[PDB]
Amino acid sequence: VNSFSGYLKLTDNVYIKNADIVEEAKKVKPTVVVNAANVYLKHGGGVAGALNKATNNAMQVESDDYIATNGPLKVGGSCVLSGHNLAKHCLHVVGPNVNKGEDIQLLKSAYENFNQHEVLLAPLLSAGIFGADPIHSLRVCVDTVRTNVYLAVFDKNLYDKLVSSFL
Ligand SMILES: Cn1cc(CCC(=O)O)c2ccccc21
Repeated sequence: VNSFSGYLKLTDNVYIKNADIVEEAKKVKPTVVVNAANVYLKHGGGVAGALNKATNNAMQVESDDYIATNGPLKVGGSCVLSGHNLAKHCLHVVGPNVNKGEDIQLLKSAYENFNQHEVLLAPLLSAGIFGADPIHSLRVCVDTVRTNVYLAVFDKNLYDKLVSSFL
């Protein structure tokens, strides 16, 4: 048993809910929250910016030190950093950004990072301003992730469309 509440079950291991991932993380304090990051860990806007804002910029400070030491991530790659006040850990995962012309085939590689963690709270990768089709992102998630994933869908209308179109 875990502390996630109000999720709809999509498969054996994937759950979904219309929720603000920031508000969800604050309530659950999951072991792992997934940040939909970029390779520079520049949390300007979106989920990245919203999680970073909720940490009072401590996520960005930690991320800048990580990049100064290690250099940028790969598209499709990840790193584990602190969860600050939101979670034990934050798994920063880089999905391809369609609005920058990155290969959508890298989405599967991005989701494979989730398999290193038994339970995660996550947004849909490569959605919103990354320009991928969220329906596709959910299909890749279900077909790639084998560990238990709790997906927070912010957009109400999108949530309803993801559920009603899910095969
Ligand atoms: C990766 N990513 C996912 C989302 C989540 C979309 C949603 O749950 O509605 C998002 C929103 C704004 C900017 C980037 C975003």
